Amino acid sequence: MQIPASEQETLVRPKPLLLKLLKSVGAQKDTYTMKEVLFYLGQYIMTKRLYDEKQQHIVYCSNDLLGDLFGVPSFSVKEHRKIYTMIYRNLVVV
Ligand SMILES: O=C1O[C@](O)(Cc2ccc(Cl)cc2)C(c2c[nH]c3cc(Cl)ccc23)=C1Cc1ccc(Cl)cc1
Repeated sequence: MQIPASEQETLVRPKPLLLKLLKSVGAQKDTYTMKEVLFYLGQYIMTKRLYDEKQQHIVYCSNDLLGDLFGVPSFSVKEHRKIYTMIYRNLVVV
C-alpha cells in the first residue's frame, strides 16, 4: 500500500487526451476513480504491447500517446507515486 485509500478513490475528470486514451480501450464515462483509471491504463499497456520483453516491469512509451501524456519515454510499474504524479497532470480532481 503505496497510496492512501482515499486518494485511490479520488473522483477525477481526465483531460481530453487522457480521456481519449481510456475510451480507446473501452472506458464509457467522463469521470472515474483513480483505481479505474489505472485499470484502463493496464489494458492499454498490455494491448499496445508496451512492456519491455526482458524487464517486464518497465513500460516503454516513447513515441506512444502514453509517452506524450506522461512526459517520459519509460517508467516502472513498481513506482506508484511516480505514476500518480504523471497521471495527475492529465486530469483534475472534482
Ligand atoms: O502493476 C500492475 O499491472 C497491472 O496489472 C496493470 C497496470 C495498470 C496501470 C499501470 Cl500504470 C500499469 C499496469 C496493475 C493493475 C492496477 N489496477 C488493476 C486492476 C485490475 Cl482488475 C487488474 C490489474 C490492475 C498493476 C498494479 C498497479 C497499481 C498502481 C499503479 Cl500507479 C500502477 C500499477
